Amino acid sequence: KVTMNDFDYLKLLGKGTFGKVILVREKATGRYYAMKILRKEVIVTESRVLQNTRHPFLTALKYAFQTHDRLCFVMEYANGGELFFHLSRERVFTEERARFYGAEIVSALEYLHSRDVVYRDIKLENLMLDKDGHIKITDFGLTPEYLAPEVLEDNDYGRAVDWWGLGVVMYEMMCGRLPFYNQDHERLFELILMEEIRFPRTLSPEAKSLLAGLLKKDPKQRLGGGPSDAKEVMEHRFFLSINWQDVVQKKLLPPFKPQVTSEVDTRYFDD
Repeated sequence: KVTMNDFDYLKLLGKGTFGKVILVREKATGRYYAMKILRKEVIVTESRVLQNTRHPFLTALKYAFQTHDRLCFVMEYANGGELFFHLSRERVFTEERARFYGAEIVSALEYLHSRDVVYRDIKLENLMLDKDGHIKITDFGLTPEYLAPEVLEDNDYGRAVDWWGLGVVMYEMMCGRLPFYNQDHERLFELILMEEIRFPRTLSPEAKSLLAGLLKKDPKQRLGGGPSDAKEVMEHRFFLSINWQDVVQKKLLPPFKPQVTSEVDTRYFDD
């Protein structure tokens, strides 16, 4: 039976209209978890659902307990730093390195959509690497929001919004900047809805193929927006060199290995 006293506080990871995420250390073992603390006063589709959903690339919920005035979710913490971090230390990634990540993500999403669960939060800030270089889709923010257009026009969060998130994420990866990184900012609502996303000339025609498709404004048209869901994305020109079985098996080799001895190495815990 977990309890506040079973953990040591280290640092703040994130705050919010919902609560906050603390970086704590389970006092018994010594392992590190991220504790999501929710005001019972502020608040379902999050808990329970994500508690039993296990997956190589989805962060696992280690313990779940409640206080008399709050809800706590002690969850596993990747110690390979955050993708956003690494990406900025390189401006851009390789159409393969991207692809590596794009594939672990695609796997995570196929799983979730099979369980009839829409992630809603696939975005660069929610991505971290584990001690080995394998992606870990986290559930929180540690940047201009890029909601799917169907979310903007009809507050509609179906499967398709996960693919849009995918696309916007890979686009930043192979391009080093958001589709509309320079135009003001308050221009977003109108841009995302009615502006054609443009791609760098220096981009493999297949990669320009993927994005062009992960970013279709009509969910019905988007790549992965068809009844076949994740298959369209797994079976896209861009993803031929892929062993979708090797993915979920962590069989693939991360094209970059973070610099940490054991998961307990706490170096990527600063800036």
